[PDB]
Amino acid sequence: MTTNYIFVTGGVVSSLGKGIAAASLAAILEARGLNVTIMKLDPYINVDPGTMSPIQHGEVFVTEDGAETDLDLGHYERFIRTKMSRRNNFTTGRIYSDVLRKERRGDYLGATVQVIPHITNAIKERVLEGGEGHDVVLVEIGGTVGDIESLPFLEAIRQMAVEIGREHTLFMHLTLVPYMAASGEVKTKPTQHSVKELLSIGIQPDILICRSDRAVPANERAKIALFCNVPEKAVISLKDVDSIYKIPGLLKSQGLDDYICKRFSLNCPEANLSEWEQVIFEEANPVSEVTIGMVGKYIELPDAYKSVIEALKHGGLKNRVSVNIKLIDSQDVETRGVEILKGLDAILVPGGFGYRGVEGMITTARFARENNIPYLGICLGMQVALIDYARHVANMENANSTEFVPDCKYPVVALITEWRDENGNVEVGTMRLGAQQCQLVDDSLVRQLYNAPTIVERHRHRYEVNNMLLKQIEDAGLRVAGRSGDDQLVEIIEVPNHPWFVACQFHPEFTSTPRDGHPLFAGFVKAASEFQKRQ
Amino acid sequence: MTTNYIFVTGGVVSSLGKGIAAASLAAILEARGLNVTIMKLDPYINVDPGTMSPIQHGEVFVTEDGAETDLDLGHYERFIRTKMSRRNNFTTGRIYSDVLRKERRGDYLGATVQVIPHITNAIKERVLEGGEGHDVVLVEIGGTVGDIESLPFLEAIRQMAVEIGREHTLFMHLTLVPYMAASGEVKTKPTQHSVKELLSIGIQPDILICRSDRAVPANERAKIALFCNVPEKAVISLKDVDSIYKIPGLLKSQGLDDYICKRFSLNCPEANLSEWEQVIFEEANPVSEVTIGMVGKYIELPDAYKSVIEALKHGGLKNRVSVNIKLIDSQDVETRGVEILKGLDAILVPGGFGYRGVEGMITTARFARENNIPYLGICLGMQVALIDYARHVANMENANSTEFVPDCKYPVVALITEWRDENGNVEVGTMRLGAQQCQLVDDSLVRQLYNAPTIVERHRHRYEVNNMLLKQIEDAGLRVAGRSGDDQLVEIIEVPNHPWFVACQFHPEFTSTPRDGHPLFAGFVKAASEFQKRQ
Amino acid sequence: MTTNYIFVTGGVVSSLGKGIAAASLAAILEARGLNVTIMKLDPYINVDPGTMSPIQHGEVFVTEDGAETDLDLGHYERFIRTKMSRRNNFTTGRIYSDVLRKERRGDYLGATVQVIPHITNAIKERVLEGGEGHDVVLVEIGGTVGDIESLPFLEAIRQMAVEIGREHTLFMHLTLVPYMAASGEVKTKPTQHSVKELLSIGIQPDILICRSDRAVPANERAKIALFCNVPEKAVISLKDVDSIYKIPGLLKSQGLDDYICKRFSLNCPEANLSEWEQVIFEEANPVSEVTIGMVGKYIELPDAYKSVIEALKHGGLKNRVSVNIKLIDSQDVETRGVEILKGLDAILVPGGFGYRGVEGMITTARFARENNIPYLGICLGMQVALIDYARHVANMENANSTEFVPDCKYPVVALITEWRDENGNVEVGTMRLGAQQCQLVDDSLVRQLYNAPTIVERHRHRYEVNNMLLKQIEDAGLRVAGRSGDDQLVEIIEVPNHPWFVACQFHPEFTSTPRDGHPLFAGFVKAASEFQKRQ
Ligand SMILES: Nc1ncnc2c1ncn2[C@@H]1O[C@H](COP(=O)(O)OP(=O)(O)OP(=O)(O)O)[C@@H](O)[C@H]1O
Ligand SMILES: Nc1ncnc2c1ncn2[C@@H]1O[C@H](COP(=O)(O)OP(=O)(O)OP(=O)(O)O)[C@@H](O)[C@H]1O
Ligand SMILES: Nc1ncnc2c1ncn2[C@@H]1O[C@H](COP(=O)(O)OP(=O)(O)OP(=O)(O)O)[C@@H](O)[C@H]1O
Ligand SMILES: Nc1ccn([C@@H]2O[C@H](COP(=O)(O)OP(=O)(O)OP(=O)(O)O)[C@@H](O)C2(F)F)c(=O)n1
Ligand SMILES: Nc1ccn([C@@H]2O[C@H](COP(=O)(O)OP(=O)(O)OP(=O)(O)O)[C@@H](O)C2(F)F)c(=O)n1
Ligand SMILES: Nc1ccn([C@@H]2O[C@H](COP(=O)(O)OP(=O)(O)OP(=O)(O)O)[C@@H](O)C2(F)F)c(=O)n1
Ligand code: NA
Ligand code: NA
Ligand code: NA
Ligand code: NA
Ligand code: NA
Ligand code: NA
Repeated sequence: MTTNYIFVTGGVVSSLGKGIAAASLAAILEARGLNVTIMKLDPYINVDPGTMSPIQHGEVFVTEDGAETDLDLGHYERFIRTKMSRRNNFTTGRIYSDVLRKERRGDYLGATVQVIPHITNAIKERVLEGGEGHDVVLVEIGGTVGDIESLPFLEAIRQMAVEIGREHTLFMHLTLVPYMAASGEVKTKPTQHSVKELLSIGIQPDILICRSDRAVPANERAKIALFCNVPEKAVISLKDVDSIYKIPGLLKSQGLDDYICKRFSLNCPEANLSEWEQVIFEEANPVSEVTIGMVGKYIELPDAYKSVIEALKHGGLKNRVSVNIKLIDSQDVETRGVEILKGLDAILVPGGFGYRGVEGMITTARFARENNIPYLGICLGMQVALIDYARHVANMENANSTEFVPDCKYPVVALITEWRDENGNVEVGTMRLGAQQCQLVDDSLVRQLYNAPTIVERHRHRYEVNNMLLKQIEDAGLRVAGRSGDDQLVEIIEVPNHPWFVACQFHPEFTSTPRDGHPLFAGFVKAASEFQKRQ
Repeated sequence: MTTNYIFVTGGVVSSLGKGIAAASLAAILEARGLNVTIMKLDPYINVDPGTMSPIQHGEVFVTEDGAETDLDLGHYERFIRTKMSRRNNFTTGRIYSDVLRKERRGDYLGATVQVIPHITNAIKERVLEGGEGHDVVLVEIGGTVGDIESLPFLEAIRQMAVEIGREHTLFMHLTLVPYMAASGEVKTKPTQHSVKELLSIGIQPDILICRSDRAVPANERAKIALFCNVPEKAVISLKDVDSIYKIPGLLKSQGLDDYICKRFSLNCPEANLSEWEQVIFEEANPVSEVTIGMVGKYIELPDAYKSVIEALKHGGLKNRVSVNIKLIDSQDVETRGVEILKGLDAILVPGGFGYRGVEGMITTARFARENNIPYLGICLGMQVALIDYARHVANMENANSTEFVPDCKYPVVALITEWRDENGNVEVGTMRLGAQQCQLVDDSLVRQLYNAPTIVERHRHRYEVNNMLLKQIEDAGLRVAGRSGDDQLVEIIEVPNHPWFVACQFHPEFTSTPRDGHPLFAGFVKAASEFQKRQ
Repeated sequence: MTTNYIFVTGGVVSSLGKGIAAASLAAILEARGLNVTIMKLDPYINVDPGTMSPIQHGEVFVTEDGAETDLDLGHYERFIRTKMSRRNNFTTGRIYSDVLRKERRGDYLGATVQVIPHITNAIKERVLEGGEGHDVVLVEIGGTVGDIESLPFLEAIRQMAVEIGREHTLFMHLTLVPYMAASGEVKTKPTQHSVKELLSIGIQPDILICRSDRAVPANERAKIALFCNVPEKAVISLKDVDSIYKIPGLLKSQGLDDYICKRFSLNCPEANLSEWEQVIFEEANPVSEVTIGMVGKYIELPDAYKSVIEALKHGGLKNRVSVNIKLIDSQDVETRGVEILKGLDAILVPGGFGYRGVEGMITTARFARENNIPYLGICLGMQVALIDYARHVANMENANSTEFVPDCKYPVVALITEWRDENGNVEVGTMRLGAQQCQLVDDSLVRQLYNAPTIVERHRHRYEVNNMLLKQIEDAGLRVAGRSGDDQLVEIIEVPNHPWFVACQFHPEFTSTPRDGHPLFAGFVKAASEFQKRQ
């Protein structure tokens, strides 16, 4: 069977729901038994998000293969069970970098290297590479139609549609249908103008996804159909919803997947969304409520912790608990003290880099440990927990990471090459990215929760637990719950004299889904519920 | 000095606030002592709105000279004291009608008559004729930039800017800056795309009026300025406000009138908005509250009663009464009965044509009269009041208008040329439009409200009170309060055994302003307040 | 079966060949046995070209039914045998006139009359009415894609394509592919930009007709196809040719009619272009050469005499005579005298209105008569011939038309209602338009040329031969060769003491075709050939 492509574009505005819409449509098609995948084409010049600030861009998502990618690939993995890799995300930067290397080498044989065909050919080659061996490939085009930055992507997919044929390619265009308070009407005019802009680049949209703060009524959908060369049944209402997990159902009920399967001549059973119906049911019917403090250094942009916030929500679903997530600036713990950590049923310290706000997180880890408040530490969260214990239990004064204080006496966290003891004595690829097997210690809390001896979780860090100083911290009562590799690096630590204290080096939020949840976050939210009840 | 033009255009959507923004800016310039006028260019093909139904594009406004115009001219008269005429409003229909007339009789001397220059020349001639010897002329262009229907208007004003020069012409462009709930940000992208659309038509905007449901922050305004070749100070925030009377102050506070006066080299004093501050103060400081029911056949589109709704609010300002306007379908009175007129402090029956919903209005007038509930009838409102009194007091069974039942025994309302008595005996440009003198009767409510023997009000009707059946209705207790012309046509009637029952042929709502109010509406709202307390 | 539409548009420039391309394609489809018609949509505001001067947009063509139309309908009748009528040509003026008429009398029932749907509906109705029960209807859109004036036509045909469906609608778009002298290459960039402009209006072209001063090579056609979403085989080369009669063959050789018949599912035999091959053969194989002078007042724009120039060429085909047409200003005859009529084998004085250049034509008719030079006078050409003979043979000094000198003693030409003799004595819809029967006199040139007692030819004139002064001119030797109607109006005159002197009221050029020729023009060109040899 020929691979089919759905090119997903956005008009009028960004922040429109392109990624969620693509992920939601992919979920419907996977629920019909189809082999589906999604890829994100980002128009920014960064070769990849590896170097990009969480505050500016949102979280850096990590795939099994260790690619640093757009957070949209997080949405993809939470909506479909196809595993994402490097091939599922690429930037304008990547494309120009590759073409420039081929040019400077001499691969183009003295030819003038042009946006067309050289840049467009490089785009098409990466789309085909990502799409090969799937029934349906959804290709999310970042940016807004009419902007300079996405034109090469739009010209590339236009060429692909002609080459491959309209029997195996569809253009799905999102637009904004805004509400005007004064007249009490939703407005199709931006959709009319956006479709003309998309046509002016050479693309006739097949499907229009109308985003609005309410349902787009039949009169407005008919008006959009009339002006845009699109049949009325291919003009789809996608209103603002209180849960994105409802969107697969909303799109199915408007026959979007029927329309797509008809165009692609795919004979497949009706979409079974029973698992999504269960997720929606669980979320709408919590029995208890908990407040969980997320104490970090990037709270000014919540999307910095997209996968963590979702993983906590998924913890709620499995326990039938409504999780109130309180984003707390760790620098406010440094300034105003531990007073701002009161009325929390649990505390989570997520990932981060740089010393700014870290002392606040160390204080937070101490507060949670001493007051028996459920604690989950992720990467930096497990560093500050180890530092807390080293300082305040093992009596290793001013214990720190070499990242923050390079020449500290007790570098409990440091690079493998930097490993030294308190006397400066030493033993006789630094960045860990992507999936790695971790061995769980018998009788550990995590061994019970994961219900297995070994687990596969994803890393994004280079600063490790210093094995030379570990024995002293272990003797002071701290437990090693997980290890990995030949160098037996510490992956998980637990404080046993505590209802629920777990900290891990890996990013468990990256394997959490609404349908399958996550053993660690489910345990954490349960502990939060049990704590809330005891008060 | 040379006449200055401000061309006001709208992008992204209609219902944007072009009329209110133009009127509000004109109010600031008038408060600086400038001779200012406004005109509306409507892209619809109707020669004028005389033929258009109210539920289509709102009320048909009537000027002193009897022109049937866009309701925007109502906004203009409520914001500036410059009186509107036929030359302050014209349509595409009017332009093509005039050019086709000239062409068919041979005025173009065998020339090919073209959109340019013949249609655009006709537009420029009407703009100049309406612009006269004013200091500043605001020219509001109907429709949305990028649509087919407004392109001749836009090409015309582009040519005017070049001819007159940019020292005496400004382009003021309104755009939508919508709020995205999920991201919590207002979006400048529609403004960016709309300005490029306006530029592609040959117009560089000088001023951007950014419409949003909240203030457009400095960052967003600075971004708009960066992409649109517009100075940051010429990017103006116009949020949704609870009162349009506040808009002159909000525009002044951002220096819009300073920018305009600087560009036009107009040395005039700072705007004194004391009159608007007073209107706002009155509105914000009511003493009591009333619920006035408006019972009509066009309530599905409130803009059908734009001037009447505003006139009732002005009535409130003058009494410090907060008027809750309840729009009631007259057909619901026919179905569900008088029960839906309960809990009303007053009843207004406004203008209308056709028999649909009229019997409900006659029932409504009966209820108001019999239960001593304050009543104001405008045009059709007076007809139904005369029919009510004819049927139920003067014992003229099945009394009606010839408009509704042509061959009724008692045509109490009819064309002057249809006037007959109950036996079919007779006496011996029916359409009355615009300002006409009315003589008031010595001992009437209206004589003491207007405090003058004669008044000037505006008509839009052909169906008159039948003088042949009047004397019998007068004997039954109905009072004629106002008459006009050689044919002594009945203009105002009153039911004297009632706290406040007045009904007029003319449209008093067209001469009501927020600053000067209206004697009749002030009296009506006062009567409503007295009934409210009395109960 | 369902009627099929080919919408013919032009990009980049006007004067592109839309009319000739449409007519040429229609000739191929007719040669496949298809029932085919063509209509012209003109974006000018003139209700019809009746009022337009010839020097503006060329000759006013007249159909059988007396419609005054664009000269394109002349191209249509010269290429297909389907007779044109009023419904094969309409203007923006006609559309707005009709919609304004309907609106003012209340046919739209209080609706806001808009470009869409009211103007576009009116366009679609006239296209369908003209399209009738034909197999294929070619719809030529005047103006250039991207201009304001054609946007309603383009929106209308876009809606038709959607409604009727793409199985019965094709978009054929003409573009300019200009030659750059310095680089020696033809440029596809204007085609690329024009197609994007057409797409931005909502129309994807199916066929691209590439106009150039030479063949568009495979590389350029392949490039156009790549950027325009058009199959390579649907990119057609239409070079500048020495004969428009070759165009049907050139389009057929590139498979254009095959592509169209495949898209429309039309099973019809291969086009037999034998009739066109014969015309081309005749044209390429002349035996002798003649110089015919055309003496008129509109020679500044040759298209003023489009049909007359073509009719003379058709006269050449039928005699195997190469006709060198010399355009001579009749005002130059007034200034420089008869000297500029030297070296002419024949003289044609065509139609015209107004006195400017008429005396030069009268002098021209005198020269042709006195020096036995073959003469054909059409309409004004006959008037000046009658005036010439009246003045210089019948001794009616200062004899003239009432059009030129209203109060002349001998008004030999005048309106029927102005008919008076030399003493001022009298007898007892003046505008004659379209096909009218003419009775020919037994012993006349025309009776033996037409070989019938009656003929049908087309009129466009109000000024008639004065029957009151005719008898005196007949006595002086002038022969009446043709008459018509109850008023026995003079249609044809001959000077019998002359090798070939004929002049007619009607426009015989409007019934001349390259395939069937015309008996009068064939005779005229033969007489020219005989004079050439005789000299
Ligand atoms: N139907 C919806 N209802 C409510 N929120 C939604 C809906 N669709 C998307 N969202 C939310 O809107 C935000 C943006 O969605 P998403 O990232 O998919 O859009 P996008 O077009 O890819 O944006 P950008 O390209 O600017 O990153 C997210 O917070 C997402 O959860
Ligand atoms: N700043 C504002 N705050 C609140 N309401 C507003 C504001 N400006 C305009 N409105 C309201 O919005 C509606 C449309 O205003 P207006 O008629 O001026 O717009 P417009 O662009 O001329 O509309 P249209 O093109 O549809 O005729 C009216 O109800 C008006 O009162
Ligand atoms: N292939 C061709 N070779 C030579 N001359 C041509 C060709 N096609 C058209 N012409 C000539 O070009 C001129 C314009 O042709 P035509 O009237 O069909 O164009 P058009 O696009 O309809 O023009 P306009 O829009 O200005 O009315 C005429 O003189 C015609 O004979
Ligand atoms: N390409 C187009 C499309 C439309 N229009 C003209 O657009 C006008 C309607 O303008 P509105 O009411 O603001 O727009 P709406 O389409 O209803 O969209 P919304 O859903 O945002 O309200 C018609 O007169 C027209 F004529 F139809 C136009 O001139 N050119
Ligand atoms: N003409 C332009 C303008 C911008 N951009 C690109 O637009 C991108 C930003 O997209 P966003 O965040 O949706 O746009 P915003 O301007 O901030 O508008 P909003 O106020 O609606 O959020 C940049 O990468 C860019 F590169 F700047 C572009 O490609 N071409
Ligand atoms: N939509 C497009 C299309 C092309 N190009 C760029 O256009 C460039 C080529 O420019 P040229 O040589 O003038 O264009 P040609 O297409 O060959 O047209 P002509 O037949 O008139 O010569 C490439 O670098 C490009 F990159 F291909 C572009 O930037 N955007
Ligand atoms: Na996104
Ligand atoms: Na609308
Ligand atoms: Na308005
Ligand atoms: Na932005
Ligand atoms: Na033509
Ligand atoms: Na080139």
